[PDB]
Amino acid sequence: DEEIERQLKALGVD
Amino acid sequence: NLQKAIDLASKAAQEDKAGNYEEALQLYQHAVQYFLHVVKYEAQGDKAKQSIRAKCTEYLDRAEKLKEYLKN
Repeated sequence: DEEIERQLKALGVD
Repeated sequence: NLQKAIDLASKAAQEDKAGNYEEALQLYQHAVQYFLHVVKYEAQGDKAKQSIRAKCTEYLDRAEKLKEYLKN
Protein backbone atom coordinates (compact mmCIF):
# COMPACT_ATOMS: atom_id res chain seq x y z
CA ASP A 1 0.00 0.00 0.00
CA GLU A 2 2.95 2.30 0.71
CA GLU A 3 4.57 1.53 -2.65
CA ILE A 4 1.41 1.53 -4.77
CA GLU A 5 0.08 4.67 -3.08
CA ARG A 6 3.41 6.46 -3.55
CA GLN A 7 3.42 5.42 -7.20
CA LEU A 8 0.22 7.36 -7.93
CA LYS A 9 1.48 10.47 -6.14
CA ALA A 10 4.68 10.20 -8.18
CA LEU A 11 3.03 9.84 -11.59
CA GLY A 12 0.29 12.33 -10.76
CA VAL A 13 2.18 15.46 -9.74
CA ASP A 14 2.71 18.90 -11.28
CA ASN B 1 -16.72 6.31 -7.39
CA LEU B 2 -16.24 2.56 -7.78
CA GLN B 3 -17.93 2.47 -11.18
CA LYS B 4 -15.45 5.13 -12.26
CA ALA B 5 -12.50 2.99 -11.17
CA ILE B 6 -13.44 0.12 -13.49
CA ASP B 7 -14.84 2.36 -16.23
CA LEU B 8 -11.61 4.36 -16.23
CA ALA B 9 -9.44 1.28 -15.71
CA SER B 10 -11.17 -0.62 -18.51
CA LYS B 11 -10.88 2.17 -21.08
CA ALA B 12 -7.22 2.64 -20.16
CA ALA B 13 -6.23 -0.98 -20.78
CA GLN B 14 -8.47 -1.08 -23.85
CA GLU B 15 -6.29 1.63 -25.39
CA ASP B 16 -3.06 -0.14 -24.45
CA LYS B 17 -3.96 -3.10 -26.66
CA ALA B 18 -5.63 -0.93 -29.30
CA GLY B 19 -2.46 1.10 -29.77
CA ASN B 20 -3.24 4.35 -27.96
CA TYR B 21 -0.83 5.54 -25.26
CA GLU B 22 -1.40 9.23 -24.54
CA GLU B 23 -5.09 8.76 -23.73
CA ALA B 24 -4.36 5.41 -22.07
CA LEU B 25 -1.68 6.95 -19.85
CA GLN B 26 -4.01 9.63 -18.48
CA LEU B 27 -6.80 7.09 -17.98
CA TYR B 28 -4.39 4.71 -16.24
CA GLN B 29 -3.47 7.17 -13.49
CA HIS B 30 -7.05 8.42 -13.20
CA ALA B 31 -8.47 4.90 -13.03
CA VAL B 32 -5.94 3.77 -10.43
CA GLN B 33 -6.61 6.96 -8.47
CA TYR B 34 -10.23 5.90 -7.95
CA PHE B 35 -9.16 2.41 -6.91
CA LEU B 36 -7.00 3.61 -4.02
CA HIS B 37 -9.48 6.40 -3.29
CA VAL B 38 -12.29 3.99 -2.39
CA VAL B 39 -9.86 1.74 -0.52
CA LYS B 40 -8.75 4.68 1.62
CA TYR B 41 -12.36 5.49 2.48
CA GLU B 42 -13.76 1.96 2.20
CA ALA B 43 -11.71 -0.99 3.45
CA GLN B 44 -13.78 -4.15 3.91
CA GLY B 45 -11.18 -6.92 3.88
CA ASP B 46 -7.72 -7.85 2.65
CA LYS B 47 -8.91 -9.67 -0.48
CA ALA B 48 -10.41 -6.45 -1.82
CA LYS B 49 -7.38 -4.31 -1.02
CA GLN B 50 -5.07 -7.06 -2.29
CA SER B 51 -6.85 -7.05 -5.64
CA ILE B 52 -6.91 -3.29 -6.22
CA ARG B 53 -3.33 -3.03 -4.99
CA ALA B 54 -1.98 -5.67 -7.37
CA LYS B 55 -3.99 -4.06 -10.17
CA CYS B 56 -2.76 -0.58 -9.24
CA THR B 57 0.84 -1.71 -9.73
CA GLU B 58 0.26 -3.38 -13.10
CA TYR B 59 -1.63 -0.36 -14.44
CA LEU B 60 0.79 2.11 -12.85
CA ASP B 61 3.75 0.26 -14.38
CA ARG B 62 2.36 0.64 -17.90
CA ALA B 63 1.72 4.34 -17.30
CA GLU B 64 5.32 4.98 -16.25
CA LYS B 65 6.57 2.79 -19.10
CA LEU B 66 4.50 4.48 -21.81
CA LYS B 67 5.39 7.94 -20.50
CA GLU B 68 9.08 7.03 -20.74
CA TYR B 69 8.97 5.24 -24.09
CA LEU B 70 6.74 8.04 -25.37
CA LYS B 71 9.30 10.70 -24.45
CA ASN B 72 12.31 8.51 -25.20
